[PDB]
Amino acid sequence: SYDIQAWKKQCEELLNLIFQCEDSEPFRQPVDLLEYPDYRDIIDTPMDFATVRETLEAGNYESPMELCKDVRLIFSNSKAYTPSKRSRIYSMSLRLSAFFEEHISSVLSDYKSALRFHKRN
Ligand SMILES: O=C(Nc1ccon1)N1CCN(C(=O)c2ccco2)CC1
Repeated sequence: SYDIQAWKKQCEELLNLIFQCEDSEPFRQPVDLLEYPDYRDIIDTPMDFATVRETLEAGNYESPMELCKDVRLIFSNSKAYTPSKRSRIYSMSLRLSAFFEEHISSVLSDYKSALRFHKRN
């Protein structure tokens, strides 16, 4: 497909699948500072899947690369806030990251291919 717009619905569907994963539940809404009072000492830019979905639905992503950067920030924040690489919530992040990367690969490839076809002449 050379459809330059198709990534948006493909990302909406992938976010729906991520919301059906039990592994996403800790990453759905902005982190709880009352539970994790040091969190914002450690993490410069909070990110969560509800923020990503709202940004997409507002029309405030230009490309699936930008959405991918925010989703990867959810996972780097978990890797950097975790007190242990054997932690429950951290291990949930690693499985969910593998699922996300498996699905986003085609979305990025198709978008970049569509843009190259648009600029072919
Ligand atoms: O508090 C939340 N999430 C909430 C709170 C209300 O809704 N979602 N956390 C998820 C993100 N997070 C981690 O990545 C992590 C790694 C090791 C321990 O925690 C900190 C805890």
